[PDB]
Amino acid sequence: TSTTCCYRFINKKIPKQRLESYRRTSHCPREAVIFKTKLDKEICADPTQKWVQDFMKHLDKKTQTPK
Amino acid sequence: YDYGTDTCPFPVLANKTNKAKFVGCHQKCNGGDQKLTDGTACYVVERKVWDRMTPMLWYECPLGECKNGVCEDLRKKEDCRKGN
Repeated sequence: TSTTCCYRFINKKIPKQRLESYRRTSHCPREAVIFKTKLDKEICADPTQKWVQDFMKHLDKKTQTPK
Repeated sequence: YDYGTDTCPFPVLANKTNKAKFVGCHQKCNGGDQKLTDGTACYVVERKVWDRMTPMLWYECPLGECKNGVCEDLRKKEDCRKGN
């Protein structure tokens, strides 16, 4: 999971319904959020964008944290 | 849905400085060609070799420079390794 870096970020908000999970990602030349969709696409997003932060919170809240 | 053609995570290797450099200068992304900017330091390693390389082992990696999406060889090397 520490084997790739984001080069460019998506320009527009991803529809919330398409999202399955996310990961982060100094090391890389840019800190990044990588969303994974339900069709298993990985999408680089700008962690400085408000919608990215909101979506991470939403995905955190969707599952109970184990143990 | 249009995610764009430059938004896919791109393979890297890590060197002795814990600063990553990209592997090659192009890959397929969401049906398109995802290219790094000209001049970007890159490792002249093709994707299939990078897929197989021993993780976390130091190799001597050939260094190059991106030119129109191809990692052109600079005949220089540095140690690098692939993450977990």
